[PDB]
Formats: sequence, C-alpha cells, structure tokens
Amino acid sequence: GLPWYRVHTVVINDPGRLISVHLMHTALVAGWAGAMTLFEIAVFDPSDPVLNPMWRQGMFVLPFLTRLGVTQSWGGWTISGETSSNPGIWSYEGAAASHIVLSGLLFLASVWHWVYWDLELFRDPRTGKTALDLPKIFGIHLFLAGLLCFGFGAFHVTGVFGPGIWVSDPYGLTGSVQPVAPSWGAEGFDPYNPGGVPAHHIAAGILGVLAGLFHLCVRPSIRLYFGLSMGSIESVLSSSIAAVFWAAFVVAGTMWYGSAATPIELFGPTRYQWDQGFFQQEIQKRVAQSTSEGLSVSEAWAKIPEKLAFYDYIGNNPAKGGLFRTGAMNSGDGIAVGWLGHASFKDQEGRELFVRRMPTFFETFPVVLIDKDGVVRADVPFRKAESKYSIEQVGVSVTFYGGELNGLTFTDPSTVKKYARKAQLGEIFEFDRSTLQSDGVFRSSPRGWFTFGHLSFALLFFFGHIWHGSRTIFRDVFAGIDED
Amino acid sequence: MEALVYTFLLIGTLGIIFFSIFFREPPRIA
Amino acid sequence: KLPEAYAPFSPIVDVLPIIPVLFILLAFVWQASVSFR
Amino acid sequence: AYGEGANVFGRVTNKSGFVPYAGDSFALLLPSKWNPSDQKEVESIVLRYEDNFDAVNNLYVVEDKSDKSSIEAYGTPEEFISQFGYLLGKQAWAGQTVSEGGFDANRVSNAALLGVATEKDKKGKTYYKFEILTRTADGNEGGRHQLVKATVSNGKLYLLKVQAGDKRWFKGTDKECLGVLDSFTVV
Amino acid sequence: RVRTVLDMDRKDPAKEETVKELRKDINN
Amino acid sequence: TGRIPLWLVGTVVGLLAIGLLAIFFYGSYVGLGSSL
Amino acid sequence: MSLTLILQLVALFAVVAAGPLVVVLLSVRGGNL
Amino acid sequence: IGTYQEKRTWFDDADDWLRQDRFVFVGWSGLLLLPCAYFAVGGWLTGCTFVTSWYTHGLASSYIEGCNFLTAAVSTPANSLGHSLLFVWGPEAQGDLTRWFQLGGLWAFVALHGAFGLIGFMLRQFEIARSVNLRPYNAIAFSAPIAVFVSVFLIYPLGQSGWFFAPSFGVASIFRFILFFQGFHNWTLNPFHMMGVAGVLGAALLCAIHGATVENTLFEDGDGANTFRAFNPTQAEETYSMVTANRFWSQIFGVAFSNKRWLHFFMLFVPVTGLWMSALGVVGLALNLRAYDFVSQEIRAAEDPEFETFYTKNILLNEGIRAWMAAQDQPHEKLTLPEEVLPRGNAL
Amino acid sequence: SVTPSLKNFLLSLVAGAVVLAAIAGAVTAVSNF
Amino acid sequence: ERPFSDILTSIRYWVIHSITVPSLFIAGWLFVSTGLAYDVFGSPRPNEYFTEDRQDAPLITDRFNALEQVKKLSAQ
Amino acid sequence: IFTVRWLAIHAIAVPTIFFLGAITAMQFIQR
Ligand code: CLA
Ligand code: CLA
Ligand SMILES: C=Cc1c(C)c2cc3nc(c4c5[nH]c(cc6nc(cc1[nH]2)C(C)=C6CC)c(C)c5C(=O)[C@@H]4C(=O)OC)[C@@H](CCC(=O)OC/C=C(\C)CCC[C@H](C)CCC[C@H](C)CCCC(C)C)[C@@H]3C
Ligand SMILES: CCCCCCCCCCCCCCCC(=O)OC[C@H](COP(=O)(O)OC[C@@H](O)CO)OC(=O)CCCCCCCCCCCCCCC
Ligand SMILES: CC1=C(/C=C/C(C)=C/C=C/C(C)=C/C=C/C=C(C)/C=C/C=C(C)/C=C/C2=C(C)CCCC2(C)C)C(C)(C)CCC1
Ligand SMILES: CC1=C(/C=C/C(C)=C/C=C/C(C)=C/C=C/C=C(C)/C=C/C=C(C)/C=C/C2=C(C)CCCC2(C)C)C(C)(C)CCC1
Ligand SMILES: CC1=C(/C=C/C(C)=C/C=C/C(C)=C/C=C/C=C(C)/C=C/C=C(C)/C=C/C2=C(C)CCCC2(C)C)C(C)(C)CCC1
Repeated sequence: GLPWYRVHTVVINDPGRLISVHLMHTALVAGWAGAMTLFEIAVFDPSDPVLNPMWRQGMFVLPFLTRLGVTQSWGGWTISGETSSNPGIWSYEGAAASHIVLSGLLFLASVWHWVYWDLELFRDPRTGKTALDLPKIFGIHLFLAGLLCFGFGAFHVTGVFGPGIWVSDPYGLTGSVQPVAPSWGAEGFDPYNPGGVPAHHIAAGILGVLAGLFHLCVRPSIRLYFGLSMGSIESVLSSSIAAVFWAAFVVAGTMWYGSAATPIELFGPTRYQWDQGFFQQEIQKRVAQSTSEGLSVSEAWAKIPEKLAFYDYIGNNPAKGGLFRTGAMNSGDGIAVGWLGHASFKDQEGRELFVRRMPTFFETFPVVLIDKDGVVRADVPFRKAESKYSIEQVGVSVTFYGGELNGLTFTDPSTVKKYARKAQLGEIFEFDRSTLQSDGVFRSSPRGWFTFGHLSFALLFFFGHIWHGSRTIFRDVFAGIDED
Repeated sequence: MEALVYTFLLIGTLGIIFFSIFFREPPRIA
Repeated sequence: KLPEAYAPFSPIVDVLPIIPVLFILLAFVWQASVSFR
Repeated sequence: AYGEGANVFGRVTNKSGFVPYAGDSFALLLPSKWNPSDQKEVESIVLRYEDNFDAVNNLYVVEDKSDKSSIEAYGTPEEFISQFGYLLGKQAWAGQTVSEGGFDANRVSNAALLGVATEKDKKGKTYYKFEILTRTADGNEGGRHQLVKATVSNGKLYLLKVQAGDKRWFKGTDKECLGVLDSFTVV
Repeated sequence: RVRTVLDMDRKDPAKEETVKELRKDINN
Repeated sequence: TGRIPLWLVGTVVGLLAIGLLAIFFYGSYVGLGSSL
Repeated sequence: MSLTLILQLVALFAVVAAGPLVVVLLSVRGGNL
Repeated sequence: IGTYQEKRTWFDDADDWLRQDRFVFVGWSGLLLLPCAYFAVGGWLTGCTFVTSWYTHGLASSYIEGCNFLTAAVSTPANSLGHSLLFVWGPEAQGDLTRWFQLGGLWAFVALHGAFGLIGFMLRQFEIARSVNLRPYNAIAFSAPIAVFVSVFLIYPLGQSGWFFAPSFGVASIFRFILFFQGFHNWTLNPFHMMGVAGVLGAALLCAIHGATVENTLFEDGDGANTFRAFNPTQAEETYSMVTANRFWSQIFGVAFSNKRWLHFFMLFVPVTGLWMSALGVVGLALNLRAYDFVSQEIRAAEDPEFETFYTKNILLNEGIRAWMAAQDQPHEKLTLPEEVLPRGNAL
Repeated sequence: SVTPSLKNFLLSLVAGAVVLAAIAGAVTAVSNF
Repeated sequence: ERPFSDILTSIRYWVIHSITVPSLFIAGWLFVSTGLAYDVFGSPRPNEYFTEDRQDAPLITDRFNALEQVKKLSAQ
Repeated sequence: IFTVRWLAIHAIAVPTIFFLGAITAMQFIQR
C-alpha cells in the first residue's frame, strides 16, 4: 500500500528496472529536445539577424544549438544572415531529428531493460543476492565522463576536429562559431575569456580520467564506507542531487552575469550592461572619435551600426520583464523595424540637454532633461500648474541625427515630450506591433528565463539534497523508532 | 468568458468542500 | 502648579503616581519570598 | 580629532535653529534642518537651500546685474513685484476650463498679494518686501506662501525668495521663513 | 582624439551609475 | 550556600534591569536622538 | 545635579525600597507570608 | 565499525569529547556553529552600537549616533562596491579595520558568518537527532528558514546591482526593505508571497487551534483545579481525548483530524511549504520577474478612462512610493527630481 | 605576489589555516586532557 | 556542573564578581567617554558629519580606491 | 572551574556588560 508519493520507490532495490526508468527519463528528455527544436524552427523568423535576432523571438534551444556550432538549416537560411549553400545533416532540423530518433531508441531499450529485469549481472557472485558495487560503478562512469570531457575540450571548441564555439566581439556586433585556442595562463580563469573553456575542459578532463583510475582501483576504507553510507543507492542520490544543484547555481549565476559561454548575440544583453552603460559609453566614444576626425554630428551618428544602438535599449534588458508576461520579446513590444536615430535635445539658449535614462528598477520613470553639469534644466511635469521646468517654458527642441529621422528637427512641445519620453528608454526605434498584436509591456530575454528556471530548480534540489540525504543517514529509524 | 471560468473554479472548490464535509470517510475508531 | 506652600514638595508628587504599578511588583516579590509556595 | 573625546556630561553648541551663511555680498541665516540644494530653476540663482522633510519649503538667493542705479528706480514696490511675474512658476496647461472654483476662466493658478512694504538697514539700505499666496486648482498643500526681499547695490539686484506650503506654514514653518527673511542683509 | 572629460560629462547626466563615472572617481 | 536567598538576588537584579531600562528611556528623551 | 532631581531620586529610592524592605523585615522576623 | 572497530584513532578521541552531553552540546557541528554564530551576533551588536552608515547610505544607524533599538541597523555597503565580498584584507578596505567598518564590510561579515551559522545549526540538528536516534524532521523543517535567508539575503542581492539592495540587519531597515518591495516589485500581488502568507497564517492558526483543543479536551487525571500538575512525563496514556476533539471539530467545523501523526505532520508541513513558496517568489523578484500588472486591465483602463479597480489604485500607490523614495533611498542614482515631476494627488 | 590583492589573499589563506589548526589543536588537547 | 541557584546564592561568587562587573561597566563608560569608540569604529562625532566643502551626505561612488575615497570623505 | 559552560556564560556576559556600560555612557551625550 504505497502512498502516491512513494510509488517510484518500487525500483529502489531492483537494478534492472532502475536502468529502465532512468532510460525512460533520458528518452523523454531527448524527445523534448527534438520537439522543442522542431517547434522553434517552425515559429522562427530568420530574415533579419539585426533588430530581430533569436533572443527577441523567445528561442530557447536555438541559442544553445548555435553556441555549440550548429548554424545552418535545411530551409536555406543561416543564423548569421548568409545563404545556406550546404547545411549538411547537422542543421537545426538534423539535430532535432537526431535527438528524436535517439529518444525512440531509448524508449525501446527502456522497454527491454524493464521486461528482463532479473539479470545475473546484478547478482552478488558470493552471496547470490542483488547488489551494486557503487564505488566501482562510480569509478567506471567517472572515467567515462572524464574521457568525454577531455575529448570535447581538445577536439571540439578547439576546432582540431570539431567546429569550435561561438566567439564574439566585446560589443556583440560580429560573432560567429570559431575555433578557440586554450588559455594556459592566469587569463584562462577570466570568465569572459573564451580560451578558458577549452583549456579547462582539457585539464579537468584529464584529471577526471586519473580520478576515475583511482575511484576504480582503490576500495574505500571501512570507516569511510560506513560513514558515507556507501552501498546504499540513496546516499548516491543525495550526493548527486547536491552536486547537480551546485551546478545549477553556477550556471544560473554565469548566465545572469554573462560570460564567454553565454554570448549576448544568442541570449541577449545582461542587465549589468544597461546599468553600467556598457553600450552607451561605446556609442558616445565612437561618436566623439568621429567628431574629432572633423565629421559632422549627422555623419558621426550615421556611422553607428544599428545593432549596437539596438543593444542600448531598455526593452532588451532581461530584468525589464514580468513573471506572467509570457512569450517572445516581440509579443510585448513590437517587432523592431528600424532605428529612428539619435535624439539631441537643446533648449532655446542652446545648452545641450540629456534625458535621464530609466534605471532597471523602475517600471515607470519621470522624464527629466539634465544639463551637462548635472543640473536639471527641463522635464515633463506632473503638475502643469505653476510649472518651473516645463518643455514649453524652457523651449526644448529635438534634432535627430542618423537613422530614419536624419537631420529632422521638431520644435512643437507635444512631439518633443513624446520623443523625450521615448528616449528615457535608451535608443529610439520604430516597432511594428500590428503583426503580433503586441500589448506594450516588456518581456524578458531568454537568459532571464533560463536564470529564473534554473535558480528555482537549484533551490528545490537543495531541499532534495536535504530530504534524500536525511533519509540516507537515518534509514534504520525511518521505518520507525523504538522509543529512546 | 473569463468570468465564466472563474465562476466555474469557485463552484468546483465549493462543491469539493461540500463533498468533503458531508461525504467524508467515517473516522474509524481503532 | 501647586500652591506656593507645597512647591518644595513637588518631587514627591512627581514620584507618587508610579506606586500603583509598584504594588503588583511587590506582590510578585512577596510570592518569590515564599518560593512561590 | 581622534583623541578629542566624547561629550559626556557636556553642553550643546547651539539650539537657536539658525546657522549663519556668508554670500558674495550678503549675509543670511538658514534653518538648521534645511539642506543645501543643487537645482537652479533660474540661471541667476546664486544660493539655494531646501527643507529636509518637505521640499516645497525652500529658499533661494538670486544675484543678477541691474541697469537701475537703486531699487527705487524700478518704481513702486507693487510695480517691481509685477515685473517679476515668472518667479511664481508658469501655467503650462492651456485648455479652456470653467469647472474650477475660485479661479477665473481658463486659469488653474492664482497669486494674491497679501502685502508689500519697504524696510531699512543699519546703513539706511532700502529693501522691498513682498508676501504672496499662490493657490492652484488642485490646491496643493492649500496654497504656497512666498516671501520676497529685494535690494539693489553696486549695480546688482539681490532677491531672496522663500517658499513654504500653507500646511507647513500653519504648524510652525512660519517662524523659520520669517527668520530667513529677516536675516537677509546685503552690503 | 577623444575628450575623456566631455565623455564622462555626457554619460553622467543620462546615467550617473555608468562605469565611466565610477572608474577612478577619487582622482576627480 | 543558603546565604543570600535567591529571591533577594532576583529582586535586586530585576531592580537594576528596570533602572537600566529607565535610564535608556530617559536618554531617548534627552541628548542625542531627542529630536532637539 | 538639580535640587529637584536630587529630591526626586531620594523619594524614588525611598518608595522603591519600601516594599522589599517590609518583605525582608517580615522574612527575618518570621511573620506569616 | 561494522565488521570490527579496528583501533581507536585520534578522531575517536575527538568524537568522544565533542559528543559528550554537557550543558551546551558542541558536537562536530559546533566547530562551525559556535564561532560563526557568535561572530554574526557580536558583529550585529557592535554595528548597531558603534558602526555608522554615513558613508554607505548617508544615514546614521548606530547607538553612538543617537539611534535606538528600532532605528539602528548594520547597513549594507555602497552600491558602487557591487557584489564585492568586502574582505577586511580585500582590495577595497586593504586592511584598514576602521575604514572597513566605514565602507560597510561589517554587513558582508555578518551575512556570511550568519549563513555558515545556519548551515552549522542544521548540522547540529542532524547530529543531535542521530545521537538520540530520531527521524530528523526538525532539520527538514529548518530547511525553510535557510531557504528564506538564502533567497532574501543572498540570491536577491546577487540578482540586483549589488549588496546595497539587500536587507540591512535592523528593524527599520527591514521595514524599508518591505516597503521597497511593495513599491517596486508589487510583492503583494505576487502569488508566491500569497502562498507564503497563507502558509504562515495557517501555521499560526494550527498552533493556536491545536493548543486550545488539547488544553480543552484534557482528561481529568487529578483533583486540583490546576490541570498542569495532573501529568507525568513517563505516562503512556494520552493526556487528552482524541475522540472528543474529533467529534467537537466535526460538528463545529465539518471536518476534523482523526490521526495524531497526520495532524502533527500537517502542523510541520504547512509553514515549511509556505516559506518555500515565498522563497521561490523572492528568487523570481531577484530576477525582476515580478507579477507587477494584469495587462488586460491596464489596456482596458488605457482605452476606458472610467474603469477603475483596487488593482489600479494599488498601481498608483506603487508609483507614488517609487517616485518619492527613489531620491533618498538610492543615493548613487543622484536623482535630483524637481517637485513638479513627482506624482501627487489633489491638495495633499 | 605580483598583485597586492594576491598577497593579501595568500596571507588570508595562511591566517585561516592558522585559526583552523588552532581549533583542531585545542580540541585535541582537551580530548586528551 | 554546580546548579545555578547554588552559585548565584553563594557569597563567594558575589564577592568575586562585585569588583569585576563594575570594572567592565566602568571600562565601557570610559571607552565611550574618552573618544576611543569614535577613534576605532570610525563613526563621526556630532561636529564632524559635514566638512568645509562637503555640506551634504557622502557617496562612496568607487569600487577600487574606495579606501582613499572614504579617507578623504571622512573627518580629517 | 573554567569549563565549557563557564566559557559559554562569559562569552555572552563580559561583552554584554561592556556594551551596557557603553550605551549608558552614550545616554548622557550632548550634541
Ligand atoms: C533526480 C532527483 C531525484 C530523484 C531521482 C528522486 C527520487 C525519489 N524521491 Mg525525491 N526529491 C527530489 C529529487 C529526486 N527524487 C527533489 C529535488 C525534491 C525536493 C522537491 C524531492 C523531494 C522528495 C520527497 C518529499 C519525497 C521524495 C521521494 C522520492 C522517492 C519516490 C519518488 C516518488 O515516487 O514520488 C512520486 C511522484 C509523483 C507521483 C508525481 C508528482 C508530480 C510532481 C508533483 C510534478 C510533476 C513534475 C513534472 C511532471 C516533471 C518536471 C520535473 C523536472 C523538470 C525536474 C524516489 C526514490 C519520496 C520518498 O522519500 O520515498 C519514500 C518522498 O517522500 N522526493
Ligand atoms: C527551465 C526550462 C525552460 C525555459 C527557461 C524556457 C523558456 C522559454 N520558453 Mg519554454 N518550454 C519548456 C521549458 C523552458 N522554457 C518545456 C519543458 C516545454 C515543453 C512543455 C516548453 C515549451 C515552450 C513553448 C511551446 C514555448 C516556450 C516558450 C519560451 C520562451 C517564452 C518565455 C516563457 O517561458 O513564458 C513564461 C513562462 C511562464 C509564465 C511559466 C511560469 C512558471 C509558473 C510559476 C509555474 C506555476 C504553475 C502553477 C503552480 C500551476 C497553476 C497554473 C494553472 C492555472 C495553469 C522562454 C525563453 C515560448 C516561445 O518563446 O516560443 C518560441 C513558446 O511558445 N516553451
Ligand atoms: C523572523 C523570524 C524568525 C526568527 C528570528 C527565528 C529564529 C530562530 N529559529 C530557530 C529555530 C527554528 N526555526 C524553525 C522554523 C521557522 N522559523 C521561522 C521564523 C523565525 N525563526 C519560521 C517562519 C519557521 C517556519 C518554517 C525551526 C524548525 C527551527 C529550529 O529547529 C530552531 C530552534 O531550535 O528553535 C527553537 C532558532 C535557532 C536559530 C539559531 O540559533 O541559529 C544559530 C545562530 C545563528 C545562525 C546566528 C544568526 C545569524 C543570522 C542568520 C544573521 C544575522 C542576524 C542578526 C544577528 C540579527 C539581526 C536582527 C535584525 C534583522 C532585527 C532561532 C531562535
Ligand atoms: C459551519 C461552517 C461550515 C464551513 C466550514 C468549511 C469546512 C472546510 C472543510 C474542507 C476541507 C477540505 C479538505 C478535505 C480533506 C479532509 O479534510 O479530510 C479530513 C481530514 C481528517 O482526516 P484524517 O485525520 O483521517 O487524516 C489521516 C489520513 O491521512 C488517513 O488516515 O481533516 C484534515 O485533513 C484537516 C482538516 C482540513 C483543514 C481545513 C481545510 C482548509 C481549506 C479551506 C479551503 C478554502 C476554499 C475557499 C473557497 C474558494
Ligand atoms: C518510439 C520509436 C520512434 C520515435 C517516435 C517519436 C516521434 C518519438 C518522439 C517523442 C516525443 C515528441 C517526446 C516529447 C516529450 C516531451 C516532454 C518529455 C516534455 C514535457 C514537459 C514538461 C515535463 C514541462 C513541465 C512544466 C510546464 C508544463 C509548466 C512550467 C513548468 C514545467 C516546465 C516544469 C522511432 C521512430 C525512432 C522508431 C523506434 C521507436
Ligand atoms: C503616598 C505617599 C507615601 C507612599 C506610600 C506607599 C504606598 C508606598 C509604596 C511602596 C511600595 C509598594 C513599594 C514596592 C516596590 C516593589 C518592588 C521594588 C518590586 C520589584 C520587583 C522586581 C524588580 C522583580 C521581581 C520578579 C518578578 C516580576 C517575577 C518573579 C521573580 C522576581 C521576584 C525577581 C510616602 C511614604 C512616600 C509619604 C508620602 C506620601
Ligand atoms: C565585529 C568584528 C569582531 C567580532 C566582535 C564580537 C563577537 C563582539 C561581541 C559583541 C557582543 C556579544 C555584544 C553584546 C551586546 C549585548 C547588549 C548590548 C545587551 C542588550 C540587553 C538589553 C538592551 C536589555 C533589555 C531588557 C531590559 C533593560 C529590561 C528587561 C527586559 C530586557 C532584558 C529585554 C571580530 C573580533 C571578528 C573582528 C572583526 C570585527
């Protein structure tokens, strides 16, 4: 009479059916990978890599497929924006079909390993009872894991046999799948240095092999064997749950903060690029350099790439989103069509005014136009009676350099107020919202959703470590206690 | 149509409460 | 204020009102004196 | 200093509530609880302080060159205060309204001149003093009291303006505002 | 040639939290 | 160890604690933190 | 320091000690508590 | 151990000493709990007594500055330090203990020592339960406070721009944190704080109801009007009538417990689940995945200038909180907002 | 070494090792009495 | 372990502690009064919150060199 | 004596009395 929450304990003491259920979970995961890839390819728009990349459309597995080398498709389109001459069998559709067929094969193998559960391999040769030599199993599977880690690091990513991984410029303007040379110096521990990824996966992998050869040759000591409850599968479950939630915390942190393994051309910008003005400073530095060359403001701003300006927009901030604001970023805000340009606000005196940008914390932010010396010179007041820094009172005009509105100046207060309100969000873009019926509230980029999901899983699996490990240590008393 | 869904959910919860009160399994002594 | 005759006795009047809350504490002290018998 | 020691069983420094301040050519007393402010609504503002609690309570000193030889050259004090009509803000609203009580048609703000006068000084200097009450359609803080003290010396006009909410004015900000107005002394 | 002082004075009004302002702030 | 009965010790310690609390309230009404 | 404060402290100490003093006197005397 | 005990090792002597039943059980977990917890509490007391927040939040938050128990608080460091661990030897303080206090490093000190103290305390619960051979359900229950502490004081600040937005260790500082959450994240509308509120209120309800029901269904077992004396710790019979309680609550409320084990498991279960759901919600807020708005109602209000609900009024309240608290709550932003841009009602 | 922060980090490791060894030695000394 | 009642009612304990508890209390009073508390914990004195040029609250606004920034912002 | 309970009592007593003296002295500071 097992309660509904204990049913899957039936395979605790059955190695064969444990293999079967683990095969079934593996088959389900592979099937989900294939199906998700197929759905994403079906609903993906590859026409415009600029202003409409993958992270704008809510793609979740496309970033990873592109990160590890798969770029082309059988539909004739490349994620980089070129033409697919010969995508080969390793296109997105190829990966989806492969993971799907693997899921089916694992389903069949699960059926078999379930029917023929009573294999003599799982019998203890001496006693004849069913038993698993957990130290030796860990040694074998760790040796395999280390071998695979070294192989992936040395051949893949380095491009010796594999294709490499996604490497981009610091500002995410020109990124592509490239081979990576390992970084053997201290800079190999720079999180944003790509060269660490091969070298690590090499060196660590090597250690794994050696570690395997130890945990496969040397039997654990009796004191350690009974202390760590080696020989109980639930102890292994507790330790594995702990390790996996540790890894989940690490990956969530490394994606929220960004690293060489989570490029912004695949997951979108981080919130710390908006907070610290990572792109705004670069744009203004390029503009200033062009001006120092003698160019006018219009030419200097026309020289700015549209993708770089698009990164400098608060709508792409992963932290400007909602828990139930579902779907693609294009579903909340319209599909980007073009860059309006750069708005320069100037009072009737000629003093240049800058619009205070919305911080990541604020859902709504009042519009303030600030002097170069940090002195508020204009605003859109909430109380139009006896206002002091009104747009009409100060006489603010907005001139657009570059983009769609190039060399266009607006002086009517309504248009100036509208454009200042738009510019408080960063660079101003035109959005087509009729196509997807965008409501008008920002969604979160795929890196935000990934971080949220895997952080919640990390917490729940910390509770899993606690529970399954308590059950491990207190196995004798978890069938009941004999009073004191 | 959302109001219909909300009303159905509330009615379902109230019906579950009614069944758990008046159609409960008797508490078996010993 | 108090009539000018009673002006020097102002501190006593300023202290008086807290005695009622001292009585309950005295009851607790008395109970403790008998080991809370 | 690091070895200065504490003020155990000591004495306070000052409890008057006002602290002195020396300007370019003027002296003033500011409320202790009022903090210095950075914003300059008028480019000629040379000093500004604001209340810590309610930012409506503030004051600022404006020093700007004047062609008039003396403050009397502006004319009557009422004419002078009519000259500076922009200090009371600007009505950005421009819609036809008649559904606001106590206001003329198409108006949402109104300034009432409670009184004007002329003051003296230890050197015989003449100061124009003004008290205004500005009300708005929303009645923000039940109106705002404005105290203005203006003088002309050495070819420059000095104008101190103190603003206090009526809600704050009723419950004791009048003392601080009047102290600020009284302490304003120019060479 | 870029005027770093003007660059910082442009970033500060739009965003005071910019890494341009905070870097070598005590030097200013 | 029967000398100095425990109730007397408790009463004296409680009196000292109440006195300390009263001193803290007094300091709340004067000096630093008194809003004047 | 203030004379009023001195007298207040004296009166407070007297009234506070009044209760414990009578309790102690009755305990040492043997009165029925 | 199992086949034989082999020879006694120095680990055996250490275990025997640490596992003695003295007044304060130290155990192996004590070596991590006692120093860490002691330093955390002592650091909080020193900070609330002597350390100030004038350079971190521009606020006076110590006793020596004139603050009381309510307003004193070990404030979190400046936002410009980001998520720096603020080691006293680190590149920020560079060894200057006084300046390390001034920079706000005491907050990081207290937070990290408190986290390791909580780890040590759950380890202590496990060790003590194993010593007396009991199922360690109280450690499993204590996992919920650890989840809350981790999600609020560690995960949330790491999701934001720095430690500055963590809760400062204090009473009024915690109240500021709560109001900040209401204003910015609209935390009340989040279904996970809803589940946490339900869990905590239900746990309080269960505590009160179980206590009252037991105290009001007691068997006589004595002749004194003081029912507390009529109990022996070693007695086997139950001190209260389960049948009477079940009948009473069945006829009063409609349903009633009939199993003591299930009743006490439910008492354990409700608050833990509530706190865990609240922790998940706080993680979501750490990523700014806030349940801020119902887009349908916002769109309807935008199209219909006369549609109003309590939700829209709450949104207006949040807007007011944000606008009027931003200038002084986040000094690093340098928000010199003129009084005309702050949202405001009529005549207030 | 090269960086002052690295020297401070290494000294922090040394100090933590010192305090950890102090705790271990204290427990050993009290266990053997 | 002796019961707490025996120790707290023992005259020896009180004669031992009657010169140490006041000693600790007086040590704390001296620590506050002699200005040592401000000196070691860095909390500014009531006349040291604002300097000649800094008439507002300080702001750290720097990750590294924060030692120099807080040193120049603090009372000299 | 100097037992574990002695250390546990005196680790929370001596600092407590020192801080009580410090706070009492703070109560008599004039700004
Ligand atoms: C890979 C990790 C892992 C593994 C292999 C196990 C394995 C096991 N767990 Mg454990 N557990 C884990 C993680 C894991 N757990 C975590 C992270 C938590 C914290 C939430 C728990 C908390 C937990 C408790 C409280 C209990 C177990 C129990 C058990 C045993 C019986 C499970 C069962 O039959 O329930 C049956 C499951 C169902 C009937 C379906 C429930 C449906 C859930 C609520 C939602 C469906 C999830 C969805 C379909 C898949 C998405 C999950 C994925 C994205 C992670 C079993 C050996 C039980 C036990 O101790 O055995 C005596 C038990 O009491 N686990
Ligand atoms: C951790 C894994 C993960 C992550 C990070 C993502 C992330 C994403 N997915 Mg995805 N997905 C996943 C797993 C994941 N998915 C799985 C396992 C499936 C198979 C079912 C799918 C199937 C799927 C589809 C079909 C689509 C996406 C889409 C998206 C993107 C839209 C954002 C979003 O999710 O909306 C918001 C997410 C939520 C609101 C979920 C909130 C979680 C709550 C708290 C659960 C609580 C449930 C509650 C207890 C039960 C009561 C609810 C009841 C009334 C119904 C986004 C980047 C969309 C897209 O962009 O198209 C390309 C899209 O259409 N996903
Ligand atoms: C504010 C609420 C709150 C507080 C203060 C609290 C406090 C406590 N809970 C304990 C236990 C528990 N709490 C439990 C469930 C819960 N506890 C809850 C809520 C609380 N529990 C809730 C809601 C639940 C339901 C899930 C369980 C199941 C247990 C126990 O088994 C245990 C116990 O025995 O209780 C009797 C005690 C053991 C802690 C200890 O010594 O750690 C060791 C000391 C440490 C770690 C040092 C503290 C450092 C902390 C983490 C950071 C620094 C904090 C400052 C020093 C103080 C700042 C104060 C300001 C913020 C105001 C402690 C008294
Ligand atoms: C006169 C006033 C009438 C109104 C009272 C309404 C009574 C509500 C009873 C419903 C309980 C549902 C669970 C049935 C399951 C059930 O009750 O089984 C009866 C169960 C007793 O069963 P046992 O003691 O035999 O449990 C042991 C089992 O594991 C097998 O031995 O009681 C409880 O579990 C705790 C009582 C419920 C605690 C209160 C429930 C609170 C939920 C409130 C829902 C709010 C909805 C609002 C509307 C949208
Ligand atoms: C048999 C076989 C085959 C195959 C077939 C197929 C076609 C397969 C596929 C299959 C599939 C197609 C699979 C899929 C699956 C899916 C999954 C497994 C998923 C699920 C989901 C989930 C679990 C989720 C949950 C949730 C929600 C709903 C909400 C939020 C939260 C979460 C996310 C948690 C072949 C031919 C090879 C041959 C051989 C045999
Ligand atoms: C009118 C008048 C008078 C007065 C009279 C009277 C009536 C007095 C009273 C007196 C009293 C009547 C006193 C008492 C006091 C009390 C006390 C001083 C107590 C204390 C206590 C404590 C501090 C604590 C306790 C505790 C508890 C609570 C619990 C248990 C334990 C213990 C015991 C520890 C005279 C003469 C001046 C003259 C003039 C007029
Ligand atoms: C931070 C740091 C440290 C540590 C330190 C410590 C650990 C300290 C301790 C401290 C402490 C340990 C303190 C204590 C305090 C206490 C107090 C301050 C007291 C309180 C109490 C009260 C205030 C009372 C109240 C009341 C009355 C009056 C009446 C009746 C009722 C009652 C009893 C409640 C080290 C070395 C690592 C270095 C680095 C830095």
